[PDB]
Amino acid sequence: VHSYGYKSGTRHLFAKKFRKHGVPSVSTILTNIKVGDYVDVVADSAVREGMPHKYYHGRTGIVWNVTPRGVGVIINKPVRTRTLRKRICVRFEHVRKSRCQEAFKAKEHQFQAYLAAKKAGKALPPLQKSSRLGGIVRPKNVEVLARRVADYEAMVPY
Amino acid sequence: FVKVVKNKAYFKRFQVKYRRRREGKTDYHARRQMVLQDKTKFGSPKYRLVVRITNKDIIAQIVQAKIVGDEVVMAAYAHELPAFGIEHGLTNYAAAYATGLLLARRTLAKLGIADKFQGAKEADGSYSAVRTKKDDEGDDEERFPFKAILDVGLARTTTGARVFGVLKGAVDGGMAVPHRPNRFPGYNKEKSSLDAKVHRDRIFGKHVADYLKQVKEEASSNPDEKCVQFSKYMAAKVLPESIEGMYKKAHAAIRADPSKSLPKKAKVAHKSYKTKKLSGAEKRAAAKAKVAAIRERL
Amino acid sequence: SKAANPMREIVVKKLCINICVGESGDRLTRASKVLEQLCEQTPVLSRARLTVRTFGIRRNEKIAVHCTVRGKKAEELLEKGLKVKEFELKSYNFADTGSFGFGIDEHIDLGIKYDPSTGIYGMDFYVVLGRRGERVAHRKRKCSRVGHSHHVTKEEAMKWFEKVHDGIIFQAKKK
RNA sequence: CGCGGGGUGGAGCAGCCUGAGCUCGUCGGGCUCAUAACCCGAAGAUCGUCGGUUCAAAUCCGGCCCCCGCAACCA
RNA sequence: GAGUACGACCACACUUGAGUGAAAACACCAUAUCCCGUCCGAUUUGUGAAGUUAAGCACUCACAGGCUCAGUUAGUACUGAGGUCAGUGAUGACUCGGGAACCCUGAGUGCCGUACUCCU
RNA sequence: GGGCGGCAUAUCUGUUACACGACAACGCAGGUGUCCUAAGGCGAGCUCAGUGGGAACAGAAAUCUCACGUAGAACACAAGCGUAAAAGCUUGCUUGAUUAACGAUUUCCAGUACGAAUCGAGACUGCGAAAGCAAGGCCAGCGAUCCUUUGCGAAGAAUA
RNA sequence: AUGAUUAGAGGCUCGACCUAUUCUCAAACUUUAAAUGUGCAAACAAACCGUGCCUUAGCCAACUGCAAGGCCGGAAAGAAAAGAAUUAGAGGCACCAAGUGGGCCUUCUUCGGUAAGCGGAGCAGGCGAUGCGGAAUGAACCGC
Ligand SMILES: [K+]
Ligand SMILES: [Mg+2]
Ligand SMILES: [Mg+2]
Ligand SMILES: [Mg+2]
Ligand SMILES: [Mg+2]
Ligand SMILES: [Mg+2]
Ligand SMILES: [Mg+2]
Ligand SMILES: [Mg+2]
Ligand SMILES: [Mg+2]
Ligand SMILES: [Mg+2]
Ligand SMILES: [Mg+2]
Ligand SMILES: [Mg+2]
Ligand SMILES: [Mg+2]
Ligand SMILES: [Mg+2]
Ligand SMILES: [Mg+2]
Ligand SMILES: [Mg+2]
Ligand SMILES: [Mg+2]
Ligand SMILES: [Mg+2]
Ligand SMILES: [Mg+2]
Ligand code: NA
Ligand code: NA
Ligand code: NA
Repeated sequence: VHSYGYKSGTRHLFAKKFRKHGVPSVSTILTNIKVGDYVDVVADSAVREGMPHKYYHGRTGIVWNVTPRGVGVIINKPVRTRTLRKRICVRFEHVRKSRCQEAFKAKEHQFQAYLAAKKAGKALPPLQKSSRLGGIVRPKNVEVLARRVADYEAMVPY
Repeated sequence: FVKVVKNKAYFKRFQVKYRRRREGKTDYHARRQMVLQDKTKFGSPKYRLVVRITNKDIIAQIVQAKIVGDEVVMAAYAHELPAFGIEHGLTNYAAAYATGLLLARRTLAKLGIADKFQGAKEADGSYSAVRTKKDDEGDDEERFPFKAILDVGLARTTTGARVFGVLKGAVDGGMAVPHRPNRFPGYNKEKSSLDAKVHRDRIFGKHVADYLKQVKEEASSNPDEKCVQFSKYMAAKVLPESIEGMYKKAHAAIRADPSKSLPKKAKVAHKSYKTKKLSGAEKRAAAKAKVAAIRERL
Repeated sequence: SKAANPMREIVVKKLCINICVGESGDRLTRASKVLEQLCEQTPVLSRARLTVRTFGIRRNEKIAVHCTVRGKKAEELLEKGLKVKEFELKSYNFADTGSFGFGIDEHIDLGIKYDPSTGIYGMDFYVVLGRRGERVAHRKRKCSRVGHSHHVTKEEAMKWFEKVHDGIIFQAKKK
């Protein structure tokens, strides 16, 4: 019956998208990965070396070690009543730079720009208002909402 | 009739190759390995000595790869050799060696390490191991020369190919390109040895001179037969006994002033030649006109 | 105008001579010597792709010897083959790809001195017609497809045979 | 139903472990007045059926049509 | 407004026919003494420049096939939460939320880099 | 129930499995205790299965040739996945199927072993012009204590 | 696309073959693709700024570049505005041990079986261990 090999039950998980076959391109090779960066562990089924176990597919973690061909990623994994930090060794073709901190980095950079403008006397941008406030509405087209006889015939096929 | 392989389902499932693979320009399997380097280097600069030969010209470039696109650090062409005294044979082995020498001198000048790495002033056609971080050769403290790796694209890497002629020119100019002498002209595979004299002769164009001399005897023998081989050579009156000296002077001239190129005319708007695309509304109107014309006939 | 361009001149790309002995051994060796003498170049053997009981052939068994001839020797061999054929070919002998071919039953008729050892052999002549510029489909770098208008058609092949060899085409359907 | 074995020239039976044999029978000619016996010759398979693998299936692996056995126990 | 070399994305870039192509390129092309490789200088390698835009290549065209983005399909199919809801059941509707796909149809037919060159 | 049968007893692929991971049955469909000095490693060249047109014998089916051909072939096996200037085919050279300082880690999982894996570091190499690529044939093909048995601790140098 | 499947039509008296359709399907088929999910981040050992400094037997042809460990300063809506969280949120760390390791039921999902108060799973509740108030009566239903 069902067996428990390394790649058991990965028929759809470890497969290329339709019309998206092929080995990784130059952009992945030129990517710089540093210790401390956030990466997403996504297996590339066309490589088959350094390929992570199926559990770590689609997980995000912190790089703790970089080798000439490999990347060490720390991944949280719940076991029983605790969460373990598992250090998986993969090849660089199975890691992509994570954007989990993109919004926070933009928020920090926006704050520094606002602080610089305030300290330099530059006029601050206007503050967006709420769309949940009361107001007067002047309609341009008003229609009667009702159930018509033709609506019942329109839902009867054949 | 017969079954149509290239039907609609065939096109819907078809996956196109990379653009440069469809055009037959880039061996991406080799390109991936050339641009690959240890992840522990964290994207430190690495250069490819790109060598490409057309029917008329030799292109030698120092290329460093980026995600946005490759950057050409320095480029040299065999068509710029007339500025250094080579007016003929801009595709032979001698021109390949000079082009590699020209690229090496220009690159070292731009980096400011020329007059420190001078290479081999006199070409003897012999082999010497290049100094690279990989091979310490004793962990000496001398400054390592600028290093690039040879890229030959889809060219067949046979013994005596002009791509290795450009390689020999670049290394003699003071550049560090890892290589072994197995593909230099004059290398004997059975004896596993290099014949520096044969390599030097092809570097200075003796083979062209011997061939030019032999054709001139044939041309003298049969004047009534129109001669095409070396036609510009004879018309310019290039004696076979002056080719070696011409290339020697070219090497000295390249080393003396590498930045020299073909003279540029002192220079106007761009005259358009593109044919304007029709608009969708125009195309629908033309199709309707054809349909109406057929309707009028029927 | 465009068909009068000098690069559209139909030329003989190669002539392929094939002898299928189908048994391997001394007969194949003698056929190889006959072909080598005719073409003035060493031939290349062909092994059987499969095992067939009725033809007495086993897979990977050497069964045929063939050769490709180009240039002046190809034209000279073609004239010899057409002379044995009286410069008369059937319409169905011409493929839609512009090539044609015929067969010789005895190699003595090719002006070849018979030898009591080598014996007599029959051969297949196949001529591949083409134009300049077909290299773009066979080169390594930037290999592409030859334009549809540059191809040699069956009609042009028969016109070439009539005009350049004074040939006669019997319009017939193969039975 | 579970386990096992077997379908081969007209008959019985080998080969059943990839590249058809035995005896009898039948046909032709001899010997005899004739038949039998005897002597000289000849023909007869597509390996039960359907698929698969293999360059090649009586052969190897699957399902089917049948045939033949061993079991179907404790109450 | 273009070309060449290396390219990033890898069809809005592919496929099939048709037409057009300034300059410089690129390319066909000529050739086999030498380097080198083949049954064959076809491929490949070397050496060349008499010829051609005929092909490649580049642009444009097609109520073209695909492809890409939208609309439609449709608040439909399906679905998280709820009932001492309906129904003999099969199942269905309702309540608070989420919300597809094909067909069909509209528009589009590469884009962005480095270096050198043409127009100049 | 037990017996008979079978094996769901160690283990691999697809499905059951409900789009993370994980999940039962004597659920479903199939595999494993082998095989390979090449069927391992590397470089180069090449493109496969099939179609169509054409060529003495030659025919459905022998070989030659030219076009089309997104893989419809092939990769020792069962299956899934993956791969086209290859991961397939051919060939030239090879022994990276060696050694590897108790490095770290994944799968099972108690976060124990065992078996398979991943990323390294060092030695000596192979292939390649070079970037590089290899410490087997990706992922199934296997074994504790005790006992038996084999290899390594070469020669010579040190007043210790 | 891969498998399965019904029937006309058009091309090349039948048939075949090809072309575009048509009727109907898939746990071990899929271009597409939810709902519900699942991983990460959301400023106090952190991150951001400085032609700042020190060290390295690290990368790079070198370096003022890159990698790393620190030092000295700076700035900090302590996280604005836009629906822009909430908490009966004291976080972590050990030590020594018991009973249990026959389960059962139910809403939805779900496999074998004609089916079963039958066998077997998933998520979560419940009984077991628990009465009380209800459905006359009922371990599991309703309320609590
Ligand atoms: K003992
Ligand atoms: Mg699934
Ligand atoms: Mg998937
Ligand atoms: Mg290569
Ligand atoms: Mg011009
Ligand atoms: Mg040629
Ligand atoms: Mg053209
Ligand atoms: Mg034209
Ligand atoms: Mg269209
Ligand atoms: Mg789930
Ligand atoms: Mg799952
Ligand atoms: Mg390869
Ligand atoms: Mg350890
Ligand atoms: Mg293994
Ligand atoms: Mg294996
Ligand atoms: Mg392995
Ligand atoms: Mg999320
Ligand atoms: Mg706020
Ligand atoms: Mg009560
Ligand atoms: Na090593
Ligand atoms: Na043992
Ligand atoms: Na009840």
